Amino acid sequence: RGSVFQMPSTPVYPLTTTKKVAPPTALAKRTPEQPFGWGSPVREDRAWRVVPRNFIILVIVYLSGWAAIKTMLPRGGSILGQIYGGPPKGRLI
Amino acid sequence: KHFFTDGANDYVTGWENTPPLKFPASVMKPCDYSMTKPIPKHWKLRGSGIHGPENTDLMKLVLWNRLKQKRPQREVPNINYLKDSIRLELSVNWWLMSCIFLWGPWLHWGQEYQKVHEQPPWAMKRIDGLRGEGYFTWFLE
Amino acid sequence: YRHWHRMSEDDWALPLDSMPEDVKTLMATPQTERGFVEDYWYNRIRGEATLLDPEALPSKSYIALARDMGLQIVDEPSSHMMGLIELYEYLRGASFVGPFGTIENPVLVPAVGQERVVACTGGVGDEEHFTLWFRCREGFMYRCGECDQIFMLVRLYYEDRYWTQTLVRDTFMSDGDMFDLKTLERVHKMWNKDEMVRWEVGYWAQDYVLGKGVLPGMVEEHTRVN
Amino acid sequence: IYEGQTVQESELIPQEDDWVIEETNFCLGRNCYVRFREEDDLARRALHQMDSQLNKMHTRLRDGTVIPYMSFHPDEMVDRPAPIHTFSEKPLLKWTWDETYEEAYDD
Amino acid sequence: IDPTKNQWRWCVDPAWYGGMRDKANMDMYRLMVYPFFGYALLYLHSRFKQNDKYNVFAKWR
Amino acid sequence: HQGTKPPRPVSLESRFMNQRRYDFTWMHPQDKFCSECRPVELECKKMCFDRYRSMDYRMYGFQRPRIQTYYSFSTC
Amino acid sequence: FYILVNNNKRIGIYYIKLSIIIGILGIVLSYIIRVELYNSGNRIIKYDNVNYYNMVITLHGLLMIFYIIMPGLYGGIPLYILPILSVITDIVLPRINNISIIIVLISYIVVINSIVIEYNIGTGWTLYPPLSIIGTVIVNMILYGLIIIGISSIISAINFMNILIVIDGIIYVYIWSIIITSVLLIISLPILNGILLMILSDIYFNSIYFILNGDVVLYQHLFWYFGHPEVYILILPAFGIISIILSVLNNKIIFGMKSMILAIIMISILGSIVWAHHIYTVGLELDTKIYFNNLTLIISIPTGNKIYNWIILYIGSYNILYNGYQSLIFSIMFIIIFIIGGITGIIISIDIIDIGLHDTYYIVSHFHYILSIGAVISLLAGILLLKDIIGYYNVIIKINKYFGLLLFININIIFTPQFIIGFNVMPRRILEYSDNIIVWNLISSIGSISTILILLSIF
Amino acid sequence: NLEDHFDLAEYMMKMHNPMSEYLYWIAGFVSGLHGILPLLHSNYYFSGMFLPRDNDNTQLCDDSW
Amino acid sequence: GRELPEYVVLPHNQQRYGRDKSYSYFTCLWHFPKMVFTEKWCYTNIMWFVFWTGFWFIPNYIWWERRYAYQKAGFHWEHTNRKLQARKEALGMDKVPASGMDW
Amino acid sequence: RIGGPPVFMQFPPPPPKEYLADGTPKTYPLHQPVFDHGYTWEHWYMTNAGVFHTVYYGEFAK
Ligand SMILES: CCCCCCCCCCCCCCCCCC(=O)OC[C@H](COP(=O)([O-])OCC(O)COP(=O)([O-])OC[C@@H](COC(=O)CCCCCCCCCCCCCCCCC)OC(=O)CCCCCCCCCCCCCCCCC)OC(=O)CCCCCCCCCCCCCCCCC
Ligand SMILES: CCCCCCCCCCCCCCCCCC(=O)OC[C@H](COP(=O)([O-])OCC(O)COP(=O)([O-])OC[C@@H](COC(=O)CCCCCCCCCCCCCCCCC)OC(=O)CCCCCCCCCCCCCCCCC)OC(=O)CCCCCCCCCCCCCCCCC
Ligand SMILES: CCCCCCCCCCCCCCCCCC(=O)OC[C@H](COP(=O)([O-])OCC(O)COP(=O)([O-])OC[C@@H](COC(=O)CCCCCCCCCCCCCCCCC)OC(=O)CCCCCCCCCCCCCCCCC)OC(=O)CCCCCCCCCCCCCCCCC
Ligand SMILES: CCCCCCCCCCCCCCCCCC(=O)OC[C@H](COP(=O)([O-])OCC(O)COP(=O)([O-])OC[C@@H](COC(=O)CCCCCCCCCCCCCCCCC)OC(=O)CCCCCCCCCCCCCCCCC)OC(=O)CCCCCCCCCCCCCCCCC
Ligand code: HEA
Ligand code: HEA
Ligand SMILES: CCCCCCCC/C=C\CCCCCCCC(=O)OC[C@H](COP(=O)(O)OCCN)OC(=O)CCCCCCC/C=C/CCCCCCCC
Ligand SMILES: CCCCCCCC/C=C\CCCCCCCC(=O)O[C@H](COC(=O)CCCCCCC/C=C/CCCCCCCC)COP(=O)(O)OCCN
Ligand SMILES: [O-][O-]
Ligand SMILES: [Cu+2]
Ligand SMILES: [K+]
Ligand SMILES: [Zn+2]
Repeated sequence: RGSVFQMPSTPVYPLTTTKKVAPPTALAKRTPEQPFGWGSPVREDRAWRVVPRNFIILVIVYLSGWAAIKTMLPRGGSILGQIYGGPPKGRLI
Repeated sequence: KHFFTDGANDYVTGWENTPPLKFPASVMKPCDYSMTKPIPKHWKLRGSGIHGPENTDLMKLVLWNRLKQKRPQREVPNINYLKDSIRLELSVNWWLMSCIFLWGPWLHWGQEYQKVHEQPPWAMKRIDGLRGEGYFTWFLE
Repeated sequence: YRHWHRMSEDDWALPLDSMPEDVKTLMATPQTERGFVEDYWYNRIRGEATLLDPEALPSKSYIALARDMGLQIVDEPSSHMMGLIELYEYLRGASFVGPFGTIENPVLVPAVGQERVVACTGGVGDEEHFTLWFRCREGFMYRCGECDQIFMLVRLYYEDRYWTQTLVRDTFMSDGDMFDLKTLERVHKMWNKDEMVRWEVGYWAQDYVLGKGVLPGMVEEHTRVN
Repeated sequence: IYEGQTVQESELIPQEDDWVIEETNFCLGRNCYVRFREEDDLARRALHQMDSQLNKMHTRLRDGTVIPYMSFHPDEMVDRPAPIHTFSEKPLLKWTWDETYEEAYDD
Repeated sequence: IDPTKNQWRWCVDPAWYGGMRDKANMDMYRLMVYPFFGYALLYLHSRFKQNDKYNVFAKWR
Repeated sequence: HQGTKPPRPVSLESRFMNQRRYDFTWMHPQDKFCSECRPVELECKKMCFDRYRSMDYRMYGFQRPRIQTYYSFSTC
Repeated sequence: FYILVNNNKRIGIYYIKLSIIIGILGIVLSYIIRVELYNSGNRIIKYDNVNYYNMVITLHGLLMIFYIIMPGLYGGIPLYILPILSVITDIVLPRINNISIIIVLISYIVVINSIVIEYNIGTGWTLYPPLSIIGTVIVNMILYGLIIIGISSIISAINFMNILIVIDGIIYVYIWSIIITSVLLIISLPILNGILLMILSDIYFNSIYFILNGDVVLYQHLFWYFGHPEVYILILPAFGIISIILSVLNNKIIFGMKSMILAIIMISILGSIVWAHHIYTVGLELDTKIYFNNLTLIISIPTGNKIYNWIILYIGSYNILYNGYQSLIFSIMFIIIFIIGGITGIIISIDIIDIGLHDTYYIVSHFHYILSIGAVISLLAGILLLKDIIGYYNVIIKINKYFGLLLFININIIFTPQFIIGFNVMPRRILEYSDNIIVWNLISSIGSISTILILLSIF
Repeated sequence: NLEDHFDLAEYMMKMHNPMSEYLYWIAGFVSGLHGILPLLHSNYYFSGMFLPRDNDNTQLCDDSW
Repeated sequence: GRELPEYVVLPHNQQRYGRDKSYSYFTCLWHFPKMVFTEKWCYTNIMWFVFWTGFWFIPNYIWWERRYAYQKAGFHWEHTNRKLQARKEALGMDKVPASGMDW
Repeated sequence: RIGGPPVFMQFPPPPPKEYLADGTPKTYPLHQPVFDHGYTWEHWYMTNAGVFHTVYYGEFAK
């Protein structure tokens, strides 16, 4: 609902027009096993699984890419150097 | 005003030392009992006598400072207050206008003159054979 | 007070979602057994039921009217306790200035514990001396060694508890006749008909009495997504 | 500058001819290092220390009023040694003025 | 909404309002204490060696 | 204007000009790239990078003509 | 916990504990000096290792000022009693208070580690360039310590200034001393940081501020612009302690409270605009020298008022009260000692007299009487006054007339001869000297070894 | 709790373990060594002797010892 | 809500603790070393601190020693130059393509 | 503020006292030694105990 200071101009409650069965939380009461939150439906906690998974992937990609550059490409002053820092093609040293 | 001051510009809590002038003195008045007439000797002290909420005016000041925080509509200030609230903003905007429409034209003119005559139009021409633009702010020479 | 922050939204009213869902038991609970949220809604439901019944107000005595709204009638004992509470609260962030203390009228030093640190600055003008700090403990009439000002400690204590607004209410307010749920229903039908709900607390309260989600639109009102 | 409280002549007149200044000793007694008992554990030694505070002592006058331990600064008002949380209740600095309001009195 | 159910505000320090998350963050940095000591000790060795301070006796032997 | 800044006369090394007590290495304490060049002396670094490239050590920059790159602000 | 504690009173103890620990290294460095100066010729430092002596004097000066006395007087006692003298419960910024003491320790570890690992060379505690910028990496390490120490000082100054917002009582004289010291730090520290960065720029970034066509005297102005306020930042907290001790132990209201407060304020204002009396011999303009000399003498006027106000506090106190307490003796000793140090300061304020006495041991004795005796004794006196509140034990210092007498006699033996040596003349920052100055240097050396022995008796 | 009333209650109530004091004194002792040990090390490094003999850098009589 | 007795009788009969015995000025010279070498909690902490400080010192030590030797041998471009010169001698060519590039 | 940190709380009672098997009260470490020597002097000093009081502080040789 939100704050108590926001209200409809005309206070009207809709007469239920559908026959949909009431959701369980709409009729739930406080219980000893659920002292709080009984009015809200249960939801999956994706953050507990996605955060550590995504972090590991990024670290693996970050480290693996860094290792590959320093091994496959020739020695250079910086990463950009090792990619584009070579002499022009056909320039013998 | 931008800066917060406990005494005058107290927007964090909204506390005001005195009530609004709208209220009649009978309804509410500033907390001033300096003019209280001498107490008769036969009167006896019941309360603490300590400055605080036992005094009616202070109690009403505390009550109003809490209950004024909800009001149906805005208490519109006059244009003088509104001007003062954004005095810096308006003045900085006019300063930007001055830079574009006053400084810009004559600065452009000076550079064009400098191109042709080797020195800005507001500088004495040299006869010493040194090359280059030279100074810009002539009065600081 | 000056040292309090801005009023919160809850300082004015509570959201209806905080109404206890077991209204039938709420209106039968003694005042001493009601918590802060339970007491708030007991007074609001019972108070607004009497105020939204205009035809009965003129015949209702001020004692009964005050009881229905949950307002405490003032008496010298309750007034004394409340007055010292506000004085203690005011002194939390305000200066301590008053008349010179004497044996007949000692300086009152409110405290919750058995001790509070106090300073004596003497009289006015030339009689004012340097601050002399001392520990004001209960049960002694303290006398400044320099100006001979008399101090005394006043303790906000009552039956293993310290004075509070709720404590004063419980000690002195007496529960009246048990609230009748018929009045709730009668006033509910007065101001709530054919989809118009001008008495919304009663509409929710009546719905809880009938269980939950019985009245029109209440199932949709109680269904939330998160 | 401060030169003591002002005194009027009438205030010096005694009600008896044998009145002399009271000879009450303001030496609180003989003290030394606080001596704990080996049997007392940490909690009970704390109680012992709290019962040896000089700033909780006073001298009772002949009229029942007491002149307490007093100090120029509040540093001498906390328990010795200083506890973790000292001023739970704000110390009150008492000022005096001649202003008064009618609500405080009753006729 | 009940005022007496928020006592964790003053019973618990703000740095640990987050429960296990705040404690875990504190515990993680604790694990780095000895790795830091080895790292810091190496820097002292690096400077000590580069200044030829290990050859104090070999210099005059 | 900066993209086509006119060249200026090479500075004559005066009495107190170009004084050095030690090489420039604060940018690269361990690598010590371009120890003789100043931190933003591009022309000196270009010739220094060329030496490193001629020594089989890659370095990034100073290889594309300014008029053949985007955002140069030097095109006719 | 021990490191996580935010309690200001605990942190105050940590400041006192850390200052004593660092004090041992400072005392060791001081002891190395007087042993070497016992007679002409090398005694404990090889001629081929003269660089070490320059490091000893450089660290002795730095550690004692920034790591020992300043934390003790500005960090230790204030963090313990200042929130108590105010009616408030704890310090305004608790977390900042914790990090400040930790910062001081880390900077100390960096400094001492640099002794062990880096080559040992010295440039004086004033770090005058170009000598400071042509040295080895130990100078770089010392700069990091000072900058790090500067961070702790400024944040601690911010902490004390916030007491004005929350103070629920009267601003006592002691509180004023800390507040004004904080003001001096706020205005002087940023100037110090700026010039120190320039020293780093020359050392580490190939800057040329301190080579030909760059005025080296530029450093002296900016450094001493902070340098002299620093000495006044050290002493002002000591003045606050003396005011409390004298009033409390004599049961006498502080006389001329407002005069005392205004004297502290006046000293800070004057102390911020007299820095160039450290630069008399560099060849400043005639009018410039006259200005600084004239304003430097004016600092005695407010400082004199405080001295006299202190004297009347002790005069007339009850005879029945025992006057042999160590705290009272130290407070009285401070007045006697400070007058000696201040008077010699006025003598060397006259620039023509200073021409002969600059960079001589007369200047050493001048600031030792004020700092090594006066400030230390004030810090000792304050700690002794708060012994019951602090609660430390296992020492015999509260009633020990032998310690007070022996300390006073022996410290005077160390530094009185150094005044005489100044006219002889012996330069400062010197390891060898002519054979005809041995007698006075020998007497001071005997004084130094004696003082160290006395410290062992307190335990 | 009564045990938590006083800061550093064990020390103030005179029950603390003496090891805490020993560490404090040891820490101070180690701080002092930072002035003496590098002196000895530096002397040997530049001279080959831990400490000089008094006036060994000046001309000495034949019988001097 | 917890219920506790006014007192408890311990199972053992040893008076382990009490007033500290009178000591001299140099009592610490033997008592302190005794604690270090005789108290379990003392030398266990010392060994724990020494072992782990040294444990993490090794990997840092190995890395720096290799790095330090490499740096003394020359700059990065000097190391590549020597390989380039070795490659030229192997092929006998005066000029050869750079690493990662073909003829 | 309801529910905030109380301005005053009473100390809970101390933990139960400990007795040995034979009934002797258990002692705890106490750093107040009784030094052994032949000196028995007692020095007393009138000490400031605030502004209006004193205390006769004694130092005992033992
Ligand atoms: C079509 C689509 C196509 C898509 C394509 C997508 C492609 C994606 C590719 C992704 C992969 C990228 C890989 C490269 C990443 C960069 C890595 C790197 O080099 O960074 C540093 C790099 C320079 O390094 P470098 O020269 O390349 O490397 C030299 C080597 O390090 C040489 O080594 P060295 O020995 O000289 O170095 C000294 C050594 C020093 O080493 C030592 O001192 C230690 C040695 C012994 C240790 C042994 C163990 C003992 C115990 C040690 C304890 C230590 C701690 C102690 C306590 C504290 C004190 C130390 O230093 C290190 O070891 C360095 C690392 C240290 C650790 C730092 C922390 C890293 C953590 C990362 C992960 C997070 C945590 C994971 C936790 C996991 C938990 C499950 O610097 C910069 O990057 C500077 C520029 C700033 C960033 C610029 C970003 C630009 C982004 C461009 C975006 C383009 C967008 C285009 C859009 C176009 C749209 C059209
Ligand atoms: C030639 C062409 C080129 C020209 C170039 C010019 C370059 C100027 C560079 C300036 C850089 C920017 C600085 C300001 C940035 C913020 C601007 C801003 O927001 O303005 C609008 C805004 C207007 O406020 P408002 O409330 O809307 O006012 C409405 C109306 O204007 C009516 O307002 P109202 O009159 O009703 O009063 C309300 C308002 C009025 O205040 C303002 O509005 C302030 C406006 C200042 C603007 C800047 C003008 C230049 C100031 C020069 C000051 C020189 C100090 C002395 C130096 C001596 C050197 C030897 O009050 C406050 O806001 C209070 C602020 C807190 C003040 C704290 C002062 C601490 C220092 C006190 C003196 C210490 C020395 C004592 C010596 C004696 C000892 C016995 O200003 C603020 O709110 C700013 C306040 C926060 C920043 C304060 C910074 C204080 C710094 C203190 C330094 C102390 C150093 C001491 C040692 C020095 C020697 C060693
Ligand atoms: C037969 C021969 C005949 C020969 C005939 C010859 C004829 C000769 C004619 C000569 C005429 C001379 C006239 C003299 C009398 C003048 C009388 C007069 O009106 O005086 C007052 C008049 C104005 O004063 P006023 O009455 O006080 O102003 C009224 C205000 O409204 C007061 O109200 P307010 O205080 O409320 O004002 C607003 C205020 C309200 O304040 C607030 O809201 C509160 C907060 C204030 C503090 C602000 C803190 C900082 C704010 C941060 C924001 C910054 C934004 C910009 C950021 C920029 C980033 C790059 O806020 C501001 O104003 C400040 C904020 C606005 C933006 C600030 C921008 C930065 C300013 C600082 C830098 C300035 C230098 C820039 C240089 C260029 C760029 C580098 O003064 C002048 O105009 C100055 C006199 C100039 C004399 C020049 C004489 C030499 C030139 C002679 C030329 C002709 C010679 C030709 C040859 C002849 C040969 C024969
Ligand atoms: C200027 C001087 C003259 C001043 C005169 C004026 C003085 C006036 C009075 C001033 C009073 C100020 C206020 C005082 C308030 C005191 C409050 C208090 O007591 O608080 C309680 C506080 C703690 O008591 P608590 O509450 O029971 O704490 C329980 C613990 O938290 C928990 O218990 P726990 O057992 O679990 O504890 C953990 C324990 C765990 O314990 C153990 O495991 C111990 C194991 C035994 C280790 C023993 C050391 C072994 C050393 C071996 C060395 C081998 C060398 C081989 C050489 C070979 C050469 C060939 O420790 C640790 O785990 C960490 C220890 C870290 C700190 C110690 C660091 C030591 C130095 C390390 C140096 C490293 C150098 C590396 C350099 C490398 C460079 C590359 O007390 C202390 O901390 C002791 C304070 C003692 C002084 C009190 C004041 C007395 C009056 C002053 C006396 C004079 C002092 C003179 C200075 C010292 C001279 C040397
Ligand atoms: C706490 C430290 C401290 C304090 C308080 C002072 C206080 C003063 N100092 Fe000091 N000073 C130092 C620390 C201190 N100084 C240090 C460390 C150096 C050397 C830095 C270095 O080179 O490394 C130094 C150096 C120094 C120099 C020489 C700088 C140089 O060329 O090298 C001078 C010159 O005038 C000086 C003057 C003064 C004066 C005039 C005061 C005044 O505040 C003293 C005023 C006090 C009195 C005068 C006594 C009390 C008053 C009266 C008894 C009555 C009135 C008296 C008269 C009117 C004469 N000081
Ligand atoms: C606070 C600062 C301080 C303190 C205490 C001291 C104390 C002492 N100092 Fe000094 N000294 C300086 C600051 C200090 N010094 C400075 C800034 C220089 C100039 C540096 C330079 O040349 O660049 C200097 C220079 C200096 C020199 C000149 C070096 C040279 O030019 O060659 C000498 C020579 O003997 C010397 C000796 C001493 C002696 C013998 C003591 C002491 O032994 C005197 C007696 C003191 C004790 C016996 C110890 C007492 C205990 C404490 C001081 C710690 C107390 C701690 C707490 C209470 C927490 N000092
Ligand atoms: C994802 C990547 C994002 C990157 C981009 C966004 C982030 C940018 C962050 C801010 C960058 C600010 C850089 C500030 C330093 C600029 C350096 C610079 O320009 O210096 C050169 C400039 C002028 O030099 P010349 O070349 O001679 O000019 C001639 C003109 N042709 O000034 C200088 O030389 C002075 C250099 C001062 C550098 C100070 C920067 C701090 C460096 C600290 C190093 C400390 C190392 C020691 C160990 C401690 C480590 C903390
Ligand atoms: C929005 C806030 C802005 C605040 C800005 C504040 C700016 C100032 C901050 C402090 C720095 C002051 C500038 C430094 C001045 C140095 C001048 C100097 O060294 O010059 C002397 C000469 O200087 C003098 O004569 C000394 C004058 C003293 C200047 C002091 C200025 C700063 C004073 C700050 C004190 C604190 C504030 C007091 C406020 C009022 C108190 C009532 C050198 O002379 P010679 O080498 O012989 O050369 C002469 C020609 N060859
Ligand atoms: O510095 O005096
Ligand atoms: Cu100075
Ligand atoms: K010598
Ligand atoms: Zn009084």
